[PDB]
Amino acid sequence: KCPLMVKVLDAVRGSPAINVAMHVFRKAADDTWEPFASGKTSESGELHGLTTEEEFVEGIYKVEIDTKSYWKALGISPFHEHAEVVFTANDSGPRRYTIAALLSPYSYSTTAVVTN
Amino acid sequence: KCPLMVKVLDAVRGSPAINVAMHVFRKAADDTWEPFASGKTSESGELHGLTTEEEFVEGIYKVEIDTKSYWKALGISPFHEHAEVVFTANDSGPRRYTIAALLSPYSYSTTAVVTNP
Amino acid sequence: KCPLMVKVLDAVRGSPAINVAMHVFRKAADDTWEPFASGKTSESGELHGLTTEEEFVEGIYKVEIDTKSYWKALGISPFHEHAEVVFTANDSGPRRYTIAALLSPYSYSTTAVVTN
Amino acid sequence: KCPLMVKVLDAVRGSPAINVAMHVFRKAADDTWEPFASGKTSESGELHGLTTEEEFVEGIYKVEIDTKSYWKALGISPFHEHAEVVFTANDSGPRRYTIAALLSPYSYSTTAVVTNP
Ligand SMILES: O=C(O[C@@H]1Cc2c(O)cc(O)cc2O[C@@H]1c1cc(O)c(O)c(O)c1)c1cc(O)c(O)c(O)c1
Ligand SMILES: O=C(O[C@@H]1Cc2c(O)cc(O)cc2O[C@@H]1c1cc(O)c(O)c(O)c1)c1cc(O)c(O)c(O)c1
Ligand SMILES: O=C(O[C@@H]1Cc2c(O)cc(O)cc2O[C@@H]1c1cc(O)c(O)c(O)c1)c1cc(O)c(O)c(O)c1
Ligand SMILES: O=C(O[C@@H]1Cc2c(O)cc(O)cc2O[C@@H]1c1cc(O)c(O)c(O)c1)c1cc(O)c(O)c(O)c1
Ligand SMILES: O=C(O[C@@H]1Cc2c(O)cc(O)cc2O[C@@H]1c1cc(O)c(O)c(O)c1)c1cc(O)c(O)c(O)c1
Ligand SMILES: O=C(O[C@@H]1Cc2c(O)cc(O)cc2O[C@@H]1c1cc(O)c(O)c(O)c1)c1cc(O)c(O)c(O)c1
Repeated sequence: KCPLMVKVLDAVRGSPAINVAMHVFRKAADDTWEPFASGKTSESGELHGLTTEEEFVEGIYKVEIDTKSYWKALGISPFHEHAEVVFTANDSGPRRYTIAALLSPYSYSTTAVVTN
Repeated sequence: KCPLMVKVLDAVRGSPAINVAMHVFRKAADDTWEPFASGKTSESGELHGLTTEEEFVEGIYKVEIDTKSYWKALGISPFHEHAEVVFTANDSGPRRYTIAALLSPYSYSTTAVVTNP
Repeated sequence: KCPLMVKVLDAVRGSPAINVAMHVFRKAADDTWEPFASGKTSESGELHGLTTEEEFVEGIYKVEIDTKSYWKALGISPFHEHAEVVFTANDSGPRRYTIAALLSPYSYSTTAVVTN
Repeated sequence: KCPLMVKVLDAVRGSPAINVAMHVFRKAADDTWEPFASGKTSESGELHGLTTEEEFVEGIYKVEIDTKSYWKALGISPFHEHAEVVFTANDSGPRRYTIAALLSPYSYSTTAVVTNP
């Protein structure tokens, strides 16, 4: 019953991206970003436990993934400072979100799988 | 001659993404995002002439593509509010940057092609 | 202990792609493709049980995914006849392979996560 | 004037993919793949002049990009043998096709942009 999960893959090595830091924010009434949650990806390239179904209310959310530090650790100079995923959550009721990020040094793709 | 251009494709239609609004910011000394340029893509899904070789100094830049408005205009309710590409530019000297975005309602990818003038 | 798994996602709807047919082949001595396994994706957009670690020997493999029939079922005329993933398997010993395909009507991406 | 072109980008380097070999086939009446055209990408990662508006009749075509040789030449051992794009062309009348491929060692994406002459 985890409603927000993030999965990061490394397209160069073909493996999960481990130890990728990410920060999750929610848009405040004053249109600024308020810190919500944070963590680092597991050995499976995943991050769970960001929030509970109860705390995860309708809102605009941002997931910032520190892709630059990941590549620098591997000795590669990347293009992006980080990867941002910005989205409206739960506007039609509660959903479970899996955000996937696929990383290359000069390119990334992000996809959402949203289920009921 | 143009140091920063953006190309946007539509993965649903198999076509350039037309009339996609974009905003560019540059990070100021104070750590805030200062507006830097804007525009919309043409019939070829491209936006050129955002800045000049002389004005586009070293800095951290953000290109914000209003993908949500793009999809809504087509009657589609997509996942993302927008697509944002944040990068340091010109730190090892001047380069030409092409930012390419490929859009689907629930997914997008972005790639940079960076070449030495 | 499943060594070859395929996961298909729909980038338009943001959901697993369910009931996508796929066929798996291995390159024969006579450089032709020999049928190996087949199936359709589950409600989770996944296909397992294609092979066992014992039967999955070093070889060149092809996974053909019938993306065209999937889109036609949804009333969309797609570009590709199907998506092909062609790769050498197990050349350095046994690995577990997860092949992911992300589908849009005029674009697809494929990624491999290979673990030990 | 050119009805079929291919653009290949390198997602590791942030650059066009140069000297990528490609082979195109067309499905024959007998269900076999008959060789149709070939070439390599230029310095701009593009391959043009594969066929002519007149020769590129309705059919099922396959573009096979030798991504494995590309990566090996760079010292990298990638996952795929090649990238293959199989599609029906010109079934609703003549169109112009651009096949775009974005390459990483363990991932690639391919997109078609199809426009009406
Ligand atoms: O400490 C804030 O962020 C932390 C530092 C930081 C940064 O330096 C640059 C950046 O790209 C992201 C970033 O995330 C950090 C962060 C820390 C957390 O503990 C956290 O829960 C989070 O969501 C994120 C913060 C505080 C704020 O009060 C605030 O309004 C805000 O927008 C942000
Ligand atoms: O009508 C457009 O597509 C069709 C309607 C549609 C939709 O309502 C919601 C959605 O999730 C997907 C979607 O795909 C439809 C579609 C139908 C086709 O026959 C087709 O070949 C195709 O590429 C696609 C269209 C036009 C456009 O001009 C456009 O840019 C675009 O992205 C899409
Ligand atoms: O956003 C600012 O203006 C516009 C409104 C707007 C918005 O409502 C939401 C959003 O996602 C983006 C956004 O971009 C707009 C914008 C317009 C421009 O003409 C422009 O050059 C630009 O950089 C951007 C802005 C930002 C700022 O950070 C700022 O300090 C300021 O004075 C102004
Ligand atoms: O029956 C063969 O394939 C089946 C029909 C078929 C097709 O018509 C077009 C196409 O794109 C793919 C395709 O896969 C089918 C198939 C069926 C299976 O049961 C299977 O295990 C498999 O791998 C795949 C076959 C037999 C052969 O003897 C053979 O050499 C071969 O290459 C293929
Ligand atoms: O040396 C090239 O990259 C570096 C070496 C390398 C490798 O040995 C294996 C691998 O898995 C990835 C890889 O990334 C390296 C890399 C280093 C950088 O500093 C960098 O900015 C970058 O984009 C990347 C190179 C040159 C190229 O000309 C090229 O086309 C290419 O794709 C790559
Ligand atoms: O592959 C044929 O020639 C070349 C060798 C070759 C290969 O070893 C492996 C592979 O992945 C692709 C491949 O393409 C080659 C090829 C060369 C060309 O000049 C060409 O126009 C073409 O379509 C293709 C071929 C295929 C056939 O199906 C065929 O009937 C034939 O007579 C010949």
